[PDB]
Amino acid sequence: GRYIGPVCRLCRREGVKLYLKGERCYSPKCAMERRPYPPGQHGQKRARRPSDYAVRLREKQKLRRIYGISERQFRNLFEEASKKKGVTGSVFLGLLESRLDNVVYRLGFAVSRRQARQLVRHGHITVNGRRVDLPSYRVRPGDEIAVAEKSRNLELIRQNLEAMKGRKVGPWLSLDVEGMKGKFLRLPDREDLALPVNEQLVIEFYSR
Amino acid sequence: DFEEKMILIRRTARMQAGGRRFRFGALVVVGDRQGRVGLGFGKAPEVPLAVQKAGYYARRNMVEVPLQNGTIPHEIEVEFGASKIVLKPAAPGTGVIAGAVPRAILELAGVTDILTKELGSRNPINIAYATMEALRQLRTKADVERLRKGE
Amino acid sequence: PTINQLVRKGREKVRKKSKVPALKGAPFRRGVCTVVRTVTPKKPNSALRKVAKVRLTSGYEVTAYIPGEGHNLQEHSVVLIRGGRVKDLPGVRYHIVRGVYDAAGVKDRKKSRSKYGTKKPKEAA
Amino acid sequence: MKLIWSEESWDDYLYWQETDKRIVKKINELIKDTRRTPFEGKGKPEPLKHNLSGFWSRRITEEHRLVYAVTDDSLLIAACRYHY
Amino acid sequence: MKLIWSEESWDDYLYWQETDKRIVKKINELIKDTRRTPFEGKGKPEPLKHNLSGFWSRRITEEHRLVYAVTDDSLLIAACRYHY
RNA sequence: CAAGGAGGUAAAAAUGA
RNA sequence: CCGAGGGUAGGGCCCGUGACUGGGGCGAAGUCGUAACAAGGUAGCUGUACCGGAAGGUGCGGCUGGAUCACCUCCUU
RNA sequence: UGAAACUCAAAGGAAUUGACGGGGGCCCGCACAAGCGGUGGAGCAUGUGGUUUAAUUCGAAGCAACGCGAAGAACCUUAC
RNA sequence: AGCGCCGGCCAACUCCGUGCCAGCAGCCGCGGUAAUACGGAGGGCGCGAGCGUUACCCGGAUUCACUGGGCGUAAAGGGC
Ligand code: SF4
Ligand SMILES: [Mg+2]
Ligand SMILES: [Mg+2]
Ligand SMILES: [Mg+2]
Ligand SMILES: [Mg+2]
Ligand SMILES: [Mg+2]
Ligand SMILES: [Mg+2]
Ligand SMILES: [Mg+2]
Ligand SMILES: [Mg+2]
Ligand SMILES: [Mg+2]
Ligand SMILES: [Mg+2]
Ligand SMILES: [Mg+2]
Ligand SMILES: [Mg+2]
Ligand SMILES: [Mg+2]
Ligand SMILES: [Mg+2]
Ligand SMILES: [Mg+2]
Ligand SMILES: [Mg+2]
Ligand SMILES: [Mg+2]
Ligand SMILES: [Mg+2]
Ligand SMILES: [Mg+2]
Ligand SMILES: [Mg+2]
Ligand SMILES: [Mg+2]
Ligand SMILES: [Mg+2]
Ligand SMILES: [Mg+2]
Ligand SMILES: [Mg+2]
Ligand SMILES: [Mg+2]
Ligand SMILES: [Mg+2]
Ligand SMILES: [Mg+2]
Ligand SMILES: [Mg+2]
Repeated sequence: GRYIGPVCRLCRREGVKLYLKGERCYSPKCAMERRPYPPGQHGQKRARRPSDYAVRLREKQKLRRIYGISERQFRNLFEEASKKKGVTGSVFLGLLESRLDNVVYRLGFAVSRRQARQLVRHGHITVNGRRVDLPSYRVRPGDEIAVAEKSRNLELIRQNLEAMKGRKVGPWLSLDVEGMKGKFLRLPDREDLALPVNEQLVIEFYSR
Repeated sequence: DFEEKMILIRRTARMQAGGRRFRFGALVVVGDRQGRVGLGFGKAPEVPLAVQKAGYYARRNMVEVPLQNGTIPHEIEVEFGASKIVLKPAAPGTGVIAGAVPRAILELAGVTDILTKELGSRNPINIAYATMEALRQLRTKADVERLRKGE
Repeated sequence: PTINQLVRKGREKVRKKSKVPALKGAPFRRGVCTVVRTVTPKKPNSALRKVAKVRLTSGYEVTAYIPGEGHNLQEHSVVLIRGGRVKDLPGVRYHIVRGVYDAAGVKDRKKSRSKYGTKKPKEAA
Repeated sequence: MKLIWSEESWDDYLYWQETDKRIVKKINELIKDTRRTPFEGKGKPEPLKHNLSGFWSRRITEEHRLVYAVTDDSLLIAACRYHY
Repeated sequence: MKLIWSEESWDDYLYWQETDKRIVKKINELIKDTRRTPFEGKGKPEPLKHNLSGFWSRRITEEHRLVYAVTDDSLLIAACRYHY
C-alpha cells in the first residue's frame, strides 16, 4: 500500500516541514526545530550543490509526500491534468485537492491526512448521504461530505471537531461543526492554497 | 539584486617542458527574472577567481528580453557556428523545456514556459552564445511596426 | 540531394542487426554445457574469468559467462542462457542465469540476490 | 613440474618472508598458477626481450616482477624482487 | 649451487609456512648449512641405505626430518616432513 | 641601390628495456 | 480426353559439409630488419611494370598532401 | 559493379601550447680548436661491483652513485 | 514486505575484508594496501505487491535529414 514508516525522516530530507503528523508538528518536539538537517550518517556534512535533476526530484517528492500518495496515482493524476484544458500545474493541484481523504483532512475531521485516509477507509465518512470508503474518490463541487450516523458519537471524531470549533476552513470549502458536515463549494484555485512546492518544477520534471 | 548562476567550469591545459600548467575557465549567466539576462566567460588560474571574472564580464554583456505574459513573442532559431538553437513560444503552464544551458539562461531571464531544442553541435559555450544572440533577436509587435512605418 | 533524386531512389532505412543470434529471438534458451573452464581477459585487465561452452536448443554451441563467486557447473550441466555481452572476453556474447536447472545460486550473498539467484535468508528477520 | 630457485631468487624469496608477507603469498599464487599453465594465467605473463630473452615475467606488484624460465619438466625462477 | 623442490616438497613446505613460524626458518638455516657443507653440519647429516640410493637426510624435530640429494651445482629436496 | 622566378643539397650510422 | 500422385532422365538457385590451401581479425612488449612521421637521414604519396626474406627498391609518367631557409654552377646592375 | 561474417571505441579534419629534428637565422659556456699538466699502463691508499663468508650490516647507481653518509670501524662506534 | 541502486551519466557515503586475486560491467572503466566502482555491514536513495534482468519495437538518432543533413582538406563531384 502507501508509505508506512518513519515520517520525520521525509520532512528532514526535504528540509521543509510538511506537517505529516498533526499536533506533534506545531509542537517544539517537531524535530525540524530540533534537527533541521537531512537524515542518515552524513546529515551534518556540508551540502554539495544539487544538480538540476536533484532540484526537480526533490520538489516532486516533496509534493507527493505532502499528500501521501503513490507514484502511479500521482503520475496518472499528472497526465490527467496535462490532457486537460487549462494550466497543467493548477489543474493538478485541483485534482489532488479533490481527493476525498484530502477534503476530510481540510474539513478538520482529521488531525492528519493519514488519519483522514483511515477514517474514510473505515466508513466513518459519508458523501451525500451514502458511504464512500475509498480515499481516492474525486469529490466534485456541491457534494456534502459528512460523518456516519453510526460514527457521530466517537471520542476521536468529536475531539477533532471541537478542536476545529472556531478555526476557519478554506474559501473552496464550507463547514458546519455542529452538523458534522461540510461542502465542496468550488475547485481551489492556485492562490487559495500556498503549499511550499513550485508547481513548474514538477511539470518540467516529468517532462523527461 | 542579480541572481548569478554558474553553468560550465572546465580545466584546460598548456604544455611547456616540465608538464601541464593548468588554467580554469568559467561560463556564468546572470539575471533578474524580469527580462534581463547576461552571460560571461572568464578564465583564471583557479575557479573562484574565474567565476568572479566571469560574473564581472556577465553584467557588462547583457540583453533585452521582451517577455509576453510568460514567454517569447515569436519562435526564433539562430545558428552560431556549428551549434544551433530552436526557441518556440508555449502556452502558460508547460515549463522551461530546455537542456542544461538554455534552461539556466531562460529562467534567469524570467521565462515561465518555453519550448526549445539543441541541434548540431551541443557544446555549452556556443549553444550559450546562440541562445544569447537568439534572445537578442526577439522583436515585439511594437518594434515590428516601428520599423515598417518607413519614418 | 534534389527532390527528383529522392523520388527516384529514395531513402534507405537503418537495417538493425541482432547481437544475440543463438537465442533466435527468444529471451532465454536452455542448453547443456560441454566444456567448463577459466579464461583470461583482454587489453587492460587480469583475472581468471569462468566460462562454459554450451550446446543449446537452437543447434548453436556458444560460450557463456558464469557470473558470481563459485559455481556447480560441469560437462553435463543443464543451464539457461540469458543474454548479454562480456566486454573483456572474446566471443562471450551471453550469460548464464543462476538459480536455474542445474546452476544453483551463489551461496552467502545478501546484497543483490535477485541477480545471481540466491534465496532470502531469515536470521530471525 | 620441478621448482628451481637461484640464489638471487632464494635470497629475495627469504627477503620477502621477514619483511612483507603478502608478497610471498602472491609469489606462491603465481607459482601455483604457473604450475598448471606456464604461459597463461595470473600476474600478466608476457615474454621478455633484449637481455631476459628466453624468460617470462609475471608482475607480483606494480613495481616487482617474477622472472621465470620453463623446460619440459622444470620451473627456474630468476628473480622475485624489483623492476628487472 | 641452487635449490630444487619436487611437487609434495614445496606444497608441504607451504604447509609449514601456513602452519608454524619456527619450523620454516629452522628449515631454512638447515638449507643454509647444507649449501656450504653439503654432507656435514647442523641437525643430523646422514646418508642412508635400502630406501635411498645415494640420498641424504637431516633433523628438524625427531618426528619430521629433511631428505635431500646433492649433485654438481644442484640441491634437490625430496621431502619436507616425517619418515614414510 | 632594393627582390622574385629559376638549380646544385646532409652522410656511413640501426635499435629501445 | 483431362487428371492427384508415382517412376526415369536432364538443368537452375540456395544450404550444410571436405583432405588441403589463401588472406583477415583477436590473445599478444616472440624473431628479423628500419619502410613512413623531423630534408625520418635517398622528400613523400600515387597509377603501372619488374625484382627482392620482409617492410621495400628501381624504370616511366603524375601530384604538393615537400622543397630557393647558405656557398657556389647557367642568365641580369 | 560490389558485399557479409568477424573485429574495434574509435578512425578522422583544422587549429593551439610544447618537445624534437642527421631544418634554418642570430648568440653563449674550457663546448670545440690553439696551449700546459694529467687519468687509462706499474706499486700502494680509499670507495664500489662481483665473489667468498657465520657475518662480510645498510644506503648512494649516467651526467648530478663510486676517499659519497664515515669531519676518524682495534673492544666502543655497530645497525651484521 | 519486498526488490533495485548509492564512481559519473543518475537521486543516494562511511567502516571493515580483499588486494591485477576474488570479482563488477551499458559506456568511460574499477581492482597490483586506506577502493564512496569487488564482497559484507551500518546508513541513504528510488519504487512498492511489487522490484529488477533478458528478448523485441519506437524514441533520443536532424546517425537516410519531406518537415530536417551534407560532398576543397573530416565519408562524399562521376577522369572528360
Ligand atoms: S512537521 Fe510533523 S512530519 Fe514534519 S518533522 Fe515535524 S513532526 Fe515530523
Ligand atoms: Mg545549418
Ligand atoms: Mg585491471
Ligand atoms: Mg650501419
Ligand atoms: Mg509429375
Ligand atoms: Mg627511416
Ligand atoms: Mg639518390
Ligand atoms: Mg626518406
Ligand atoms: Mg612507381
Ligand atoms: Mg633492383
Ligand atoms: Mg619520379
Ligand atoms: Mg597531371
Ligand atoms: Mg570484384
Ligand atoms: Mg683541447
Ligand atoms: Mg693506474
Ligand atoms: Mg670513515
Ligand atoms: Mg549524485
Ligand atoms: Mg553490484
Ligand atoms: Mg581497504
Ligand atoms: Mg556502480
Ligand atoms: Mg497496486
Ligand atoms: Mg539489452
Ligand atoms: Mg529519424
Ligand atoms: Mg532534406
Ligand atoms: Mg552529416
Ligand atoms: Mg585523408
Ligand atoms: Mg576525403
Ligand atoms: Mg572533376
Ligand atoms: Mg570510368
